[PDB]
Amino acid sequence: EVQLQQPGAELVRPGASVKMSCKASGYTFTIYNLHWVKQTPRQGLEWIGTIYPGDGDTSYNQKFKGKATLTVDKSSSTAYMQLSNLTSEDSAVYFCAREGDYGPWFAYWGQGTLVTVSAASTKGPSVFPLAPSSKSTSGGTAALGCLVKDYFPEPVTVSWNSGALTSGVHTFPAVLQSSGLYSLSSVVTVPSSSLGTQTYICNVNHKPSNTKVDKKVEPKSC
Amino acid sequence: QIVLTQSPAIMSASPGEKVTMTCRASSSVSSSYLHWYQQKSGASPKLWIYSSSNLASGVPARFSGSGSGTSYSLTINSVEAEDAATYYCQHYGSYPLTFGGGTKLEIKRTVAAPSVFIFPPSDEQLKSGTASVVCLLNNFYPREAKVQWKVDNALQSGNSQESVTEQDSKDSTYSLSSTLTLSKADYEKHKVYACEVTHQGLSSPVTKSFNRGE
Amino acid sequence: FACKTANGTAIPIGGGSANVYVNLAPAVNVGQNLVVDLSTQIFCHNDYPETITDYVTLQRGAAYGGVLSSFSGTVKYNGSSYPFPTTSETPRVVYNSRTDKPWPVALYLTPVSSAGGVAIKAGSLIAVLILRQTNNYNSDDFQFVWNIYANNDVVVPTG
Repeated sequence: EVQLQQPGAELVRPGASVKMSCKASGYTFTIYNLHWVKQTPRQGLEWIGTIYPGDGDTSYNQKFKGKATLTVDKSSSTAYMQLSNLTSEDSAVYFCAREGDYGPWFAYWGQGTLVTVSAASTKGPSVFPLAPSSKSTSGGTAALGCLVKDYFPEPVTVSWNSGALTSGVHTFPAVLQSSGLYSLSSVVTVPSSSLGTQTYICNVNHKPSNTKVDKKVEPKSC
Repeated sequence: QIVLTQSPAIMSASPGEKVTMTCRASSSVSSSYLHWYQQKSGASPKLWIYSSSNLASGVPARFSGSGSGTSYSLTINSVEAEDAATYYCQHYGSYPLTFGGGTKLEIKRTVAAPSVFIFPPSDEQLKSGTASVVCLLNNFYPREAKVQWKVDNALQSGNSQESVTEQDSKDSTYSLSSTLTLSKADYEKHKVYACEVTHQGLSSPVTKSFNRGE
Repeated sequence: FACKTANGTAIPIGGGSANVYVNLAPAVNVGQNLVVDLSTQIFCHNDYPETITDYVTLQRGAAYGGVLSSFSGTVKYNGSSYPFPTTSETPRVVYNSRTDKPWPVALYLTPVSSAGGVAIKAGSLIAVLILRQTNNYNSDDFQFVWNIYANNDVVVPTG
C-alpha cells in the first residue's frame, strides 16, 4: 500500500555532501507532509525537518539548519535530503516519514539510510563457512553458520536458504575490528538429522558494494 | 522550547505483570498531540498510540495510554515477550517538536542454560592469513555472560570480540558470539583450542575444545 | 462535484488543489482571537442533485508557517469545534443541490504568550485543509485540498 522507501546505506567522504532519497508510493504525493528524522545510540530521535510537497514549504529544527535542505521533485514522487559540510558526528540512521491520514502523527516510516562518514573505500564481504562439527553424541541441535569478515560499510543482510529458514536464525550485530572494518556472523540451529541430507545456504548481500554471495555451509567430513 | 523527559529509561517486567512508563513535559501540552511509538531494536518506529489514549491499527489491546497536561504515561497490562522495545513520546503541534529520551523495556524470564558451541576457521579463511575461531553462546538469560579462551591453557586478553543478540521476541533469551582472531603463523602453534563461559545456569563453567584438524 | 473559490479558481471532478488567499486581521492582540472564515471563499455544489447526494467531511487540517509556532488553535465545522492541526474525522455534510453552497470551515487561531512580532508572513502557507467527497451512488472517494495563504502580515502587539 503506502510505502516510503529509502536507500539502504550511504557512504560519504568527510567535508563533502551526500544526497539521500525517499520514494513515496500508494497515495497522492503532494497531499501530506513528509518529515525527516535521525537516530543515534546517543540522545534520542532528532526531528530533522518538514516538507509539504504541494507548495515547497520547508522548516528545519533549529540546529540542523545549515546542514539540512529538504527538496522534492513532485514528478517521480520522491523527497530529497542533501547534507552540507558533513562531519563525523553526522553518522546515523535517517528515516523519512509521513503524517497520518487524519492527524499529525508519524504514521508511515521508512527502512532508513544508514550514513557513515569515513574515507576508506568500500570493500566486499568475505564469507566463510562455520561448520557443524558434530558434538560427539550429537542427536539434537547442531548449529551451523557463516562468518562475514572484512566488510566496511553497514548494513550487510544475511538470509538463510534464500529467505526461507527464519527458524532459529541469529544475526549478531557488527563489530569494528582493529583494521578499520566491520565483521559479524549468522548462525542457525538445525536438527542433527538434517545434516548430510539437507542443503544449507547462507546468502550475504552488500548493497554499498553491490555484492551478493552464497555459501554452502556443510558438515565437514574427515 | 517544550522538552520531554522519559522517566524510567530502563525497566524489567515479568511475562505476566503490569508496567507504566511516564513521559513528563517541560510545560503543559494539549493532550491530543502526544503520541507513543514503539521501535524494536534494529527496526523502524511504528505508530502505537495517538492522541495519548487511542490505539494504532493492529496494536494489541493491552496498551492503554492515559494522562493529560504534563504527565502523560502508558500502561501494558499483560506484558508479553513481544513488548521488549523502545517507546518514544512525541509532541507534534507546537513546531519545535520533541522525541524525548526513550524507555527500553526488558522482559525477565527465570533462567536459561547457554548452549555452548565451537567453530574453527575453515580452509578458505586459512588461505587469507587469518584463523578466526568463533564460540557460540546460544539462548541464555540474563546478560551476565563471560567468555574466556585457552590456547594450551593460556588465558587470552584483548584478542577477543563479543557480539550479543538483541533479545528474542518469543522467549526473551539472549545469544552471544566470541571471535578470537589469530594469524596463520599463530594458529599453527598450539593444538588445544578451548572456550569456557561463566553463566548462572551452569553449575561449573563448561569448556568446549578442539584441535587443528584433529 | 466541482468546488470553486471566491476568486474564481475551480477544482474539477476527481479532486486536485486550489490556492486560497484569505484576508486576516491586521493585528491580533494576545488574549484575543483571530477568525479565518472560509465559508465566504470556498463553495461547492452537487453536480446531479436529483439522484445523488454527496457527503463532505474535513479529513485533515494542517498548520504551516507562523501559525504552527505562534498560533495554535481550533477549527469550527458546522458548529462543532475541533483541535487544529486536526486529530479526527469531522462529521459528514449533505450536498444535494445544483446551487453553490458554502463549506462551513472557520479557523479560530489565538496567539500564544510568545511576542511573535510578525506572527504571519504575507504570502506564506498558513493552512492546508482536505475535503473528502464520497457519494451514495458507488465506490467513490475524492480529495479536494485547499492551501490557505495570508495576504497581510498579522502582527501581534508586543505589549
